[PDB]
Amino acid sequence: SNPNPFQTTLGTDAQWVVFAVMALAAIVFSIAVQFRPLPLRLTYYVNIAICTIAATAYYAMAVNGGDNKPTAGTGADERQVIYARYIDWVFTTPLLLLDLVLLTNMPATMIAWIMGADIAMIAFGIIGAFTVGSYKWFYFVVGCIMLAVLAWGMINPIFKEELQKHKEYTGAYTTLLIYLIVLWVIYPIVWGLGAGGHIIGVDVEIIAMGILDLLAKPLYAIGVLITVEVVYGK
Ligand SMILES: CCCCCCCC/C=C\CCCCCCCC(=O)OC[C@@H](O)CO
Ligand SMILES: CCCCCCCC/C=C\CCCCCCCC(=O)OC[C@@H](O)CO
Ligand SMILES: CCCCCCCC/C=C\CCCCCCCC(=O)OC[C@@H](O)CO
Ligand SMILES: *C/C=C(C)/C=C/C=C(C)/C=C/C1=C(C)CCCC1(C)C
Ligand SMILES: CCCCCCCCCCCCCCCC
Ligand SMILES: CCCCCCCCCCCCCC
Ligand SMILES: CCCCCCCCCCCC
Ligand SMILES: CCCCCCCCCCCC
Ligand SMILES: CCCCCCCCCC
Ligand SMILES: CCCCCCCCCC
Repeated sequence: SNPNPFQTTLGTDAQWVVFAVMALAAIVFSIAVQFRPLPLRLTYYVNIAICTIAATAYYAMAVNGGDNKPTAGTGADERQVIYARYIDWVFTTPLLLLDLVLLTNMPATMIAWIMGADIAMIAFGIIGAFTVGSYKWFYFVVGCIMLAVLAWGMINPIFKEELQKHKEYTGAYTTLLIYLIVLWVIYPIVWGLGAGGHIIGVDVEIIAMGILDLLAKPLYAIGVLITVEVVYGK
C-alpha cells in the first residue's frame, strides 16, 4: 500500500555515496586523459562528461530530497517524485550510447533515430512519473517500446558488416552492448514498481538506481576505456 513514499535519511545517505563515486571517477578520468594519445581523448571526454553530469544530479538529489517535494497523487496514494534523475538521463544516456557508436560506422540517419528514441524514452518516463492514474502506463509502455527501438539499432552493427569499423571490435562491442542492455532493462522495472505502481518505497528506488547508475556509468566507462586502449595498442 504505497510503502515508504517519501525520501528519508537512508536515501539521502545513498545519494551522497553515489555522488562521491561519480565525482571521483570524473576526476580520475580527467587526470588520466592527459597521459593518453590524442586519438583516445574523445572517449575519455565523453565519460568525464557522463560522470560529471551524474555527480551534479546526485548532488542536487542529496541536497534537496529531504524536502519531500514535489509529489504526485493525493491522500494515501501521494508519493514523492524525484525528477532530477531524468534531467541526468536525457544528457547521459545519449552519451553512453555514443561510447559504443564511436566504435562503429553508423550513418548519421541511424544515429539520429537511435538517439531520438533514447530521448523520447526519458521524456515518457518523466511525464509518466507526474501522471496520476492509469494513463501513466501508456507513457510507460511507449517508453519501453523506445528502449526496444534503440536496442535494435545498437544491435545492428553486430551483424551488419557495412556498419562496422573493424570486424576486430565486434567482440568487445557485443559484450559491452549486452552489459548495457541488461542494466538498462532494469530501470523500467524499478520505475514500474516505484514511480508507477507504488509497490516499492522511495528509499528502495533510490538505492536500486544508485547501484544501477554505478554499474551503468563509471564501471561501464572503465570497460569502454579499456576496450579503446587495447584496440588502439594492437
Ligand atoms: C552542457 C552540459 C550538460 C547539460 C547541463 C547539465 C545537465 C544536467 C545536470 C545535472 C542534472 C540536473 C540537476 C537537477 C536540478 C533540479 C533540482 C531538484 O532536483 O530540485 C529538487 C526539488 O526539491 C525541487 O523541485
Ligand atoms: C533534450 C536535450 C537532449 C540533449 C541530448 C544531448 C546528447 C549529446 C550527445 C550525443 C548526441 C549524438 C551525437 C552523435 C555524434 C556523431 C557520432 C559519431 O561521431 O560516430 C560516427 C561513426 O559512424 C564514426 O565514428
Ligand atoms: C549484469 C549485472 C546486473 C546487475 C543488477 C543490479 C541490480 C540492482 C537493483 C536492485 C538490487 C536490490 C537492492 C535494493 C535493496 C533495497 C533494500 C533497502 O534498502 O531496504 C530499505 C528499506 O526501505 C526497505 O524497506
Ligand atoms: C546513467 C543512467 C542510465 C543508464 C539510465 C537509464 C534509464 C533507462 C533505460 C530508462 C528507461 C525507462 C523506460 C524504458 C520506460 C519509461 C521509464 C524509464 C525512463 C525508467
Ligand atoms: C517490444 C517492446 C516490449 C514492450 C514491453 C512493455 C511491457 C510493459 C509492462 C507493462 C506494465 C503495465 C502494468 C499496468 C499496471 C496496471
Ligand atoms: C543490498 C546489496 C545490493 C548488492 C547489489 C550489487 C549488484 C552487483 C552486480 C555486479 C554485476 C556486475 C559485475 C561487476
Ligand atoms: C595541478 C595538476 C598537476 C598535473 C596533474 C596532471 C598531470 C598532467 C601531465 C600530463 C602531461 C603528459
Ligand atoms: C523492454 C523493457 C521491458 C520492461 C518491462 C518492465 C515490466 C516490469 C514493471 C512492473 C510493473 C508492475
Ligand atoms: C570534456 C569534459 C566535459 C565535462 C563537463 C561536462 C558538463 C558538466 C555539466 C555539469
Ligand atoms: C566504478 C565503481 C563501480 C561500483 C559498482 C558498485 C556495485 C554496487 C555495490 C553496492
